[PDB]
Formats: sequence, structure tokens, C-alpha cells
Amino acid sequence: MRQTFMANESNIERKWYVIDAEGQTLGRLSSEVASILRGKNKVTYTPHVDTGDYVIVINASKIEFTGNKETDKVYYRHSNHPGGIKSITAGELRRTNPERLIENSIKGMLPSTRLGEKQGKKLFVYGGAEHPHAAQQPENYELRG
Amino acid sequence: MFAIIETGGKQIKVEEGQEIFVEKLDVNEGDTFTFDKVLFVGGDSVKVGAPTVEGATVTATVNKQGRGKKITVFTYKRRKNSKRKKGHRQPYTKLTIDKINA
Amino acid sequence: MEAKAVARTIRIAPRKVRLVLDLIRGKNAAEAIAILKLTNKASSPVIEKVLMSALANAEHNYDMNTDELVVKEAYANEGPTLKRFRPRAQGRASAINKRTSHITIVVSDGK
Amino acid sequence: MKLHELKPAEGSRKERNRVGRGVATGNGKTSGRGHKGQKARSGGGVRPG
Amino acid sequence: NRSAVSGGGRKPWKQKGTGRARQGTIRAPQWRGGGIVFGPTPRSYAYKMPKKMRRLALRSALSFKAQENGLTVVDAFNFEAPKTKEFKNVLSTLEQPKKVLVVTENEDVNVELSARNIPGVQVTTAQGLNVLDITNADSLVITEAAAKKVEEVLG
Amino acid sequence: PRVKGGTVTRARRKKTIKLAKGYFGSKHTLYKVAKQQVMKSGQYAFRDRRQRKRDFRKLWITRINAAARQHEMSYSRLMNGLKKAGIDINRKMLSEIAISDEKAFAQLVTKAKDALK
Amino acid sequence: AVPKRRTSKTRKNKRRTHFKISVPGMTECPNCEYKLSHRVCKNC
RNA sequence: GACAAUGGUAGGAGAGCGUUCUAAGGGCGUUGAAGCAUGAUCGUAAGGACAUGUGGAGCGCUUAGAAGUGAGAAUGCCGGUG
RNA sequence: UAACUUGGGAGUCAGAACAUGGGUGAUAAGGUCCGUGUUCGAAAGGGAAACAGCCCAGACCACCAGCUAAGGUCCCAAAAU
RNA sequence: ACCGAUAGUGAACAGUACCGUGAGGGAAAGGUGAAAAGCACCCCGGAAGGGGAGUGAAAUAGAACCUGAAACCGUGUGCUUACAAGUAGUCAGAGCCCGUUAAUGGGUGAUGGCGUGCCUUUUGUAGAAUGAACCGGCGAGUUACGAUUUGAUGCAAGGUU
Ligand SMILES: [K+]
Ligand SMILES: [Mg+2]
Ligand SMILES: [Mg+2]
Ligand SMILES: [Mg+2]
Ligand SMILES: [Mg+2]
Ligand SMILES: [Mg+2]
Ligand SMILES: [Mg+2]
Ligand SMILES: [Mg+2]
Ligand SMILES: [Mg+2]
Ligand SMILES: [Mg+2]
Ligand SMILES: [Mg+2]
Ligand SMILES: [Mg+2]
Ligand SMILES: [Mg+2]
Ligand SMILES: [Mg+2]
Ligand SMILES: [Mg+2]
Ligand SMILES: [Mg+2]
Ligand SMILES: [Mg+2]
Ligand SMILES: [Mg+2]
Ligand SMILES: [Mg+2]
Ligand SMILES: [Mg+2]
Ligand SMILES: [Mg+2]
Ligand SMILES: [Mg+2]
Ligand SMILES: [Mg+2]
Ligand SMILES: [Mg+2]
Ligand SMILES: [Mg+2]
Ligand SMILES: [Mg+2]
Ligand SMILES: [Mg+2]
Ligand SMILES: [Mg+2]
Ligand SMILES: [Mg+2]
Ligand SMILES: [Mg+2]
Ligand SMILES: [Mg+2]
Ligand SMILES: [Mg+2]
Ligand SMILES: [Mg+2]
Ligand SMILES: [Mg+2]
Ligand SMILES: [Mg+2]
Ligand SMILES: [Mg+2]
Ligand SMILES: [Mg+2]
Ligand SMILES: [Mg+2]
Ligand SMILES: [Mg+2]
Ligand SMILES: [Mg+2]
Ligand SMILES: [Mg+2]
Ligand SMILES: [Mg+2]
Ligand SMILES: [Mg+2]
Ligand SMILES: [Mg+2]
Ligand SMILES: [Mg+2]
Ligand SMILES: [Mg+2]
Ligand SMILES: [Mg+2]
Ligand SMILES: [Mg+2]
Ligand SMILES: [Mg+2]
Ligand SMILES: [Mg+2]
Ligand SMILES: [Mg+2]
Ligand SMILES: [Mg+2]
Ligand SMILES: [Mg+2]
Ligand SMILES: [Zn+2]
Repeated sequence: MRQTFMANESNIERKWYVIDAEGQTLGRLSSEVASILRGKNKVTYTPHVDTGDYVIVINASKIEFTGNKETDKVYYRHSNHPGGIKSITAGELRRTNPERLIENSIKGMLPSTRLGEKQGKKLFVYGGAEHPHAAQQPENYELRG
Repeated sequence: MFAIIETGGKQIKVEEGQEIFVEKLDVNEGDTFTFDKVLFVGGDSVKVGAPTVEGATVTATVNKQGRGKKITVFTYKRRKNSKRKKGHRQPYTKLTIDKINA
Repeated sequence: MEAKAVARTIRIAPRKVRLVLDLIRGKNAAEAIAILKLTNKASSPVIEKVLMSALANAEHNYDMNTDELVVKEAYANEGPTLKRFRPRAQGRASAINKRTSHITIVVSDGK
Repeated sequence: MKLHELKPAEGSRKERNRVGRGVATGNGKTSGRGHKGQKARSGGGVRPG
Repeated sequence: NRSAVSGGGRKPWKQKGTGRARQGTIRAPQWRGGGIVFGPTPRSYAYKMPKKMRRLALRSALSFKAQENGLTVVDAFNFEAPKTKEFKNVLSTLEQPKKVLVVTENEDVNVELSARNIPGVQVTTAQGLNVLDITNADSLVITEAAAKKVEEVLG
Repeated sequence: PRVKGGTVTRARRKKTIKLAKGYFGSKHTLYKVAKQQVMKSGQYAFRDRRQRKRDFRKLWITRINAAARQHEMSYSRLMNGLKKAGIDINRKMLSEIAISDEKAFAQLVTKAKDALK
Repeated sequence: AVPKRRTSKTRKNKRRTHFKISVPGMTECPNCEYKLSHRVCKNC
């Protein structure tokens, strides 16, 4: 007989975490943050509802790469105009927009569904050691790595 | 207090007074049925069977010997002029849990 | 109560009638009369006559208020279609549908 | 034996096979003829021998 | 069939080029008002069986009447003039069911006339006995002479 | 004799159309597309009755993984410990216990850890 | 040149969303029922 | 009771569902037949009931018999309507 | 656990890929022609992103039970950061 | 154990209407009610058409007249929908609205998984190969006489006309 618990908006409790990016590898931090955003760390995980938590990433400018990714990892985008292929290196992106660097890295590890877009909207990335969400009282979170 | 019982090749979490639906048991409505395979007993005192809690029973009262909602099983293979339609109603026994006897 | 009038087999296509009908649905009788009088569409005087007939039914047959009436319902159903043909080039004939409408108006005092 | 209780002898009667009446019979569509060729045609087939 | 329906000689339109389905006659079977494919054709349904089987069937019907207490033998029918009421009363006095077959040795005109109009009553001679008539009846009313003649002819 | 087409055609088609209640547009209206969609629905439902068992086992495993990592353990090691401890509680029950009774689940984790060490 | 597929009821009514007429611009006649704004009575 | 088997095209074999008509038996119907419409009903399938509305005079059931006996496709035919 | 014989009823005579032994071609072809095996044809399910013919494996029906195969276990996306 | 208005005559009301120079080809079209009792009279309207009032068992039987399916066209609204990528369903599923042939009910459905119609023809078709605008009706292994085989039944060195 059917007995499996199903979370819903009436019983889900979403928390706030702050994660320090300084000294961390890009994708290794990113995959754990993606897990947190999707509620995979909750015993009440329910695939059709958002059980995940809010994540604040600080010190985005201090994220680290291995190898020659600073100059050899390239981000491409197309403008949907006949020759509109544009590019930027991972190093130049880290220099000029580290919040975009980390946000894109994390969102690339979330489903492209409606729920996935909603869950990615719970991510807040900042290049420095400060964030404006003191009112939500985030708790420090340590990556298992 | 809850117990995990094994019946019908499946496991069910029960509490006293709960109505449960299990695969058909050889029993009549109104009769008392005792479940002998208790894997786990919860609550204040917690008991863990390896795999069953020795001496533990869950007794219940049969409320109904029914058949489930009709399922129309239909399959086909396109372009092969081949298909099959069959009805199915799965028997079940409804019971109400009376006493968890650890 | 409610009073009704119907004009059946009006030789206007229901698509065109319904455009005017949409203007007066739910409006007060006097407002609907003014709308129909000032609307520049072929259906307008036909619909106006149906509405006048409904108001006359109200007054004469049910002794209704005649000044607190609203257009409770107003719709046009499809009547039988006159099938016609237009000669085209190369000796070919093309179908012409001369559609008709059934026009209904219901007025009521709301009681 | 009454006229309202008639019974043929067991095994003496058998229902005839009607082809081309749907897929489930197994003789629908091609009606047992297979696909194409001379033997699939109305009036089709070579003379005996 | 398509050959017997009136008209339909000409090809309705040319084989190719018009965009329509190819057609050969307006009386083809898929056309409204067209010829019928197969369908009923006048024929007989009568068939025959060996004479010995016919005799066995007659004996079986008579024997079934005998077992089910459906055989009544009367001395002789005494009917000088036809009168349906008299035959009705006679069947009343013999405790007969509704469906009765009356068997006389030869053609008895007065018996046939008196029993003709009574529903459920049928009259035949010994020579005229057939399986449908015997089987339909609930009881048999046969004279002594007719019984003897039946026994002689059917052995 | 002649057998007219009669009422059987309409009855069969109306059955299919009623089965297509709630479908989009013509798929709940016209017999041909309704029949095609009802066939598709039967095939999908047959496939999905089998897929449902996979889906729910997966959900229970995900929840058990979360609960076990709350006790510094992975799913795979926890299940290995439970098997070595002779505990036969299946995944639905384990996930329901983890949701409902945290303390009982903690005792189960203790037993699994003890059977491994 | 020709429709590849027929237009459903839904698409047709979607397209007809804006196919409508508006209430005439009309004002009450202070002395002489209702009239078009900036027009004379022409019948009163 | 206890063991086995049960994917399937051409195709072979078996068992059934439903349609119209006939015979016999037994029934229903103006206190409302057939048909139609709606429904959360029953059967392993084809399919079978019941209740309510509409309808206004015919129709089931059982056993057997006989077929113009079952349509989604034929650039199919006719009609209606997009 | 079949085999054979005698009868009633067939359908089939366009095959395809893969592996392998060879001809042909150019130790070209998703080429072509033979030998051998498998699968597809007439086979759904899991894997190979998608993908008849490859790998695992042959669906009587139901289950919100369990163990495994190929293949896998950072996130997408189940299981070892 | 023939048809029952697309059937049965082509024709239930026609070799007409219509087409063709002509020979010739050749349709569609049945049903008020038991009885015309076929709606006096009043009201809106030029009329058409309606709403009443009457007739009738019934007028949503009012002559375009028995029943009145589907496609198709409208009016009202219980749930839902304007950040979303799709063979339209299916499995999971909150929220809201209802309450049944009372059944581990009905309607709708945020959101998640899975998912390239059908038929034909093909080695192989989501196929950009064929066919179907939709709905309805009609539309294809029949019968006769022979042959052979199987089952059934009667009789049997005979069986049968
Ligand atoms: K082509
Ligand atoms: Mg000209
Ligand atoms: Mg077959
Ligand atoms: Mg077919
Ligand atoms: Mg062949
Ligand atoms: Mg073919
Ligand atoms: Mg061929
Ligand atoms: Mg021919
Ligand atoms: Mg001819
Ligand atoms: Mg008939
Ligand atoms: Mg038909
Ligand atoms: Mg099989
Ligand atoms: Mg199998
Ligand atoms: Mg066969
Ligand atoms: Mg059969
Ligand atoms: Mg039958
Ligand atoms: Mg009938
Ligand atoms: Mg037929
Ligand atoms: Mg067609
Ligand atoms: Mg059209
Ligand atoms: Mg090669
Ligand atoms: Mg090749
Ligand atoms: Mg080979
Ligand atoms: Mg095989
Ligand atoms: Mg496969
Ligand atoms: Mg597979
Ligand atoms: Mg695959
Ligand atoms: Mg690839
Ligand atoms: Mg796949
Ligand atoms: Mg590949
Ligand atoms: Mg395992
Ligand atoms: Mg995965
Ligand atoms: Mg995982
Ligand atoms: Mg008719
Ligand atoms: Mg005719
Ligand atoms: Mg009138
Ligand atoms: Mg009137
Ligand atoms: Mg009137
Ligand atoms: Mg009237
Ligand atoms: Mg009526
Ligand atoms: Mg009518
Ligand atoms: Mg966006
Ligand atoms: Mg939105
Ligand atoms: Mg899109
Ligand atoms: Mg998908
Ligand atoms: Mg083939
Ligand atoms: Mg080819
Ligand atoms: Mg397609
Ligand atoms: Mg296309
Ligand atoms: Mg072709
Ligand atoms: Mg086409
Ligand atoms: Mg059609
Ligand atoms: Mg033949
Ligand atoms: Zn004025």
C-alpha cells in the first residue's frame, strides 16, 4: 500500500546558507551548491516541489582554477545573428564578472525545467566578503568536498 | 509506537487503529488476523529485528475482501496489426490494526 | 420575470450579427437602444426590432417595469444556409453560402 | 426433444471462417493470402499442374 | 449486381489528370446506388437423408411421445357433422394439453373440419406423419386403426 | 436477409470518445484521433506501471542517502552495514522511518555502523 | 500559397481576439435620445 | 495442491462477443417498446446491465436454424459541415 | 527431449547490420558475392547522449517489495568526491 | 427465415428535372395529428418573425411539421492559464470546486518523470515515402455445380437411388 511522504508548500521549510568561495575549486564548489539548491540533502526531498535551501556565495573573485583554465577555458555565446559568436576566457570572466562566472557554473548543474529555473533563482553570488542578506540570518555552511 | 510488518511480499508501517490494504489473505471478513513477521517496533522502546523481532505480533480485524479498481491493460505494436486488451482487478484485503504486541 | 423575442431566418450571416450583439449584452434597455441606433452595421436595425419586440412582450404580456429592464441574454444561432454558386474562370463554379441567423433577445427586471 | 430445446450431435456442426473481418481473427486485412503476387489476386493463381 | 443495375455503361471520367479517384462505372459497388457484391441469390435449401434415417426419426418421435405419456389411443372418432364445439369438448374430456396432434387412419373430413379452427390442434393421417408435427405436439391422439396402420407402415 | 449497419457502430465509437474525456480539442471530440490517443494512453500506462516502481525506489534511495549523510555516512555503506547486521527493512520503510522518527533511524545507523566495525 | 494544416478552433478564436467593434462615441441630447458626439441631431 | 508454460509479422489451430431474420418455448410494454442522451456499473476481451431524461409503439430472453453479420484508411461513393 | 511417417491448411522465393573465413574492388564504400555465428526482420525492457541490426536481456496480469546483468556511482541524474 | 427510403426498380413523391447538335446519359425528393380540431383574439413589427391567448394527450407535434446521432456554430461558468519549447498523453502530485450505480468517489490541475500519431509498404518509415479536412451512412472470399479431406450420423458385404 502507498505510504510515501510527499512534501508540499505547507510543510517545506527553506533555510539560508552562506558559502565562502575563497580557495575553492570552481566546479567542486559548484556541484555541492547545486545539490543544496535542489533539496538533495533533505530527507523530505520531493522531485515535483522545491525543497531546497537558499545559498549565498561570497568571495567569488577568489575562486580557483587548475591547469591552464584561466586562459584556455573559453565561454561561447551566440546572439542568433549570422556571425554573432562571442567568447571570453574563464580568467577574463573571473576578473570582470566573478559572480556571473560562479552563477553560470552552478546553474549549468541544475535542470532546465520550470522548477529548475525557480531553484536557481535561490542563488546569490558576491565577489567580496560581504553580502546584503543579514536580515535572512544565513548560517555558515562548510563544503564536504 | 509503530511496527514494520512483512505481508504479501511487501512491508508496511502501521500504527494502532490504522486501516491498511494488503494482498489477499486467506481469511473471512470480521475475523482476527495476526501478523507474525515484525521487522521493527518504534516508539519509546525501539526494537530492531534481525530480521524479525522475536515474539512480536500485530493483530488486526478484517474489514473487507474486495477487488481493486478495474485496470484496462492495452498494448499494441504499430504497423504490425498486433494488439491486446485485457482487464484486471487486483484482489485485496482491508484490515484495521488493533494491537501492536512487541 | 423574463421576456423574450426571436427573429428567425434573418438573411445575415451569424458572424456579423454577433459583432453587434456583443455590444448590448448585459446592458440596460435604454442604453442598448441607443447603442443599436448609433451603431453603423447592417444587423443594427434588425437587432433593434428584436429588442423592441422583447420590451413590448415584457410590458404587454407580463406587466414589467419597462425602465428597469436589462438585456439579460442576446445571442444569434445559425439558421439554414442558402446554397448559391458564382461562375469563375475556365468554366468552373464556386460555392457561395448565403447564411442566415436566428436572433434571440431576453430582457429581465432582475427580480 | 422439444423444438425449443434442439441439440445437434456433438462435433457435427462447426462455425465457418470469415476472412477480412478485422485483425483479431488472424485472417483480417490480407485474409490469409499473404502479400502481393499472382496468388494474392482475385481470380488469381495458375492452373492445376 | 453491377451488371444488372440500370445504366452505368460509360467511364465516369478519364483515368488520369482530374485529381479524382479512378472509376469505371457509376454503378460500381462502392457507389451509392451501385451494384451489390454477392448478396442473396435465389436457391433451394432442401436436402435429403437416407430413407432408413427418415424412418428412424419418425420412430424416435413416436417413441418420445410414448415415453412422456403423450400417447392417447381412442376407439374411433364419431363425427357425422362438423362442429368445433363438440371436438373442443372431446379434447376437454380426454384431459389433453393445448398442443395436440390428431391422427386418423385416412382423411377424415369431419374430424379435420371440427378441429381445424382450434389453436394448438393439428390433424393428420397415419401416412402424413412427419417429425415437425409430432415434435411440436405435447400429446398424440390416435385412433386404434391409425395406430395399427402406423405400426404396419413403420414396422 | 439484410443486416443494416444499425446502432453498433455508434455505440463502439461513443465508448472510445467517452474514454477520451479531458483530451485537448479534437482529441476528445473526433473518433479517429480519440481512438489513436486512447491506444497511446494504454501503451503509456502499461509502460508507466512498470516505470513507477523504479521511480519510487529511486525516491526512497535519495531520501535514505540524505538521512544517512546526516549521520556522517553514505547510502552504500549504510546499506552494506544493514545487510551485514541482518536487518531486512526495505527502502520505503527506511525512508519513512527517517522522515517520521529520527531517533529510531539513528539507532538503525548505529546498528549498521557496528556491523561494519 | 495554401494552408499546410487546418486551423483549429483554438487558433481561430485566438486570432479573432481583436476582431470586434467598439461602442459608438455617444452623448445624451440635453434638450432634443442619444447622439454621436460632434454630430447634429438630424432627426429631432 | 504442486510443478511447468504463456513477446511475436506472414501464416496454421481453438474458443468466444455482437448484428438482422426464422422456429419453438417463455416474457416485457401507453403505470411508456425500439431509438437517442447522461451517469461515479459489471465482465479476461469482443461486450452486458441498471438508473434518469427524451421518445411514443413496439421489443427482449432461452435453445436451435440462416446470413446483404461488424470499417479508419481504397487520391473509395453520397450527404452534411468546417 | 525430441525424432520420423502419413494426411488437412499454409505463408515465404526484395532481406539488413555486426563479427569472422574468403572472392571482387583499391588489404575503398553503410559496395558487392559466397562460408560461419548472432541480432533485427517478427522483440518490448536496461546500456551505447539521440541511434532496427552493437552490449545485457526475451514483457501472462497486478505491487509505492527484494537480488542482480550490461553499464555505472562530483551536479544534470540512482549509486564511492 | 426477400428490401424497407444511400435499401428495394433509375423511378414509393421519373425516363421527369437537368446535360448533349444528336445517338445518348440521367438525378434529387417518403412520415403533422386519432381527428384540421391547421393557432379566433391581443401585443411588437412595413413584412418576415416572434410573445401571449386558444386547439390538442403532446405545439421543442405549427406544416422546412415522428424520432432528431455526429461533425460544426453559439451563450453561461466550476477549475485553470500571459518566463513559456510542446505527437498534447501517461505515471507521480499539491491546491481549489463538488458529492456518485458509495466506490481504498467525481471535476480541474501548480509542478516533476517518461514519451517522434495512425495506416500502407518496406532490409529499414517520426519520416521530408503512400493515404485520410472532419462527421455520418454505404463500401470487399459469396453462391451453384463437381472434386478431395476431416468431423457427425444411419446401415454394413453391402450402401444408395
Ligand atoms: K513523393
Ligand atoms: Mg465560358
Ligand atoms: Mg497472424
Ligand atoms: Mg487495417
Ligand atoms: Mg505469395
Ligand atoms: Mg497489401
Ligand atoms: Mg514481394
Ligand atoms: Mg478481376
Ligand atoms: Mg453494364
Ligand atoms: Mg430488415
Ligand atoms: Mg456501415
Ligand atoms: Mg502469444
Ligand atoms: Mg515471456
Ligand atoms: Mg483459421
Ligand atoms: Mg467462434
Ligand atoms: Mg454471436
Ligand atoms: Mg429492431
Ligand atoms: Mg456488410
Ligand atoms: Mg475515406
Ligand atoms: Mg467545405
Ligand atoms: Mg565492408
Ligand atoms: Mg551491404
Ligand atoms: Mg553471412
Ligand atoms: Mg528469435
Ligand atoms: Mg530492443
Ligand atoms: Mg532497450
Ligand atoms: Mg539506447
Ligand atoms: Mg556522442
Ligand atoms: Mg535511452
Ligand atoms: Mg553514437
Ligand atoms: Mg544491490
Ligand atoms: Mg544518473
Ligand atoms: Mg545521485
Ligand atoms: Mg430514414
Ligand atoms: Mg431509390
Ligand atoms: Mg403559434
Ligand atoms: Mg405569436
Ligand atoms: Mg402566440
Ligand atoms: Mg402554437
Ligand atoms: Mg420533444
Ligand atoms: Mg423532428
Ligand atoms: Mg528567464
Ligand atoms: Mg506564470
Ligand atoms: Mg515551442
Ligand atoms: Mg520528455
Ligand atoms: Mg517484411
Ligand atoms: Mg527502399
Ligand atoms: Mg507523421
Ligand atoms: Mg513534417
Ligand atoms: Mg505508391
Ligand atoms: Mg493527402
Ligand atoms: Mg468517412
Ligand atoms: Mg476463392
Ligand atoms: Zn437630439
